[PDB]
Amino acid sequence: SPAAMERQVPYTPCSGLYGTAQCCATDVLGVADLDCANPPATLANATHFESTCAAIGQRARCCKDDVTNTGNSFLIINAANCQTPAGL
Repeated sequence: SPAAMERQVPYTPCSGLYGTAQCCATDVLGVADLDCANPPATLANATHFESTCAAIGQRARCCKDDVTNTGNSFLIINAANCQTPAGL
């Protein structure tokens, strides 16, 4: 039972470098860039957004360019630009 219904553990995935968590959908053969789209929701923890991405077969990543842009949603970026969070 959620006896911790009154306690909420804070969990922030990536900050400063990318500051934006999301799922990067890799390509098939023409790999080079991954379609990463910002997932609007309250990431309860790591296993939460880690699975939210793996749902379709993706993974939790962190990229840039989605900080200085209020409209940070869908972007076209390099796979290297999105580095997996440490400890994930």
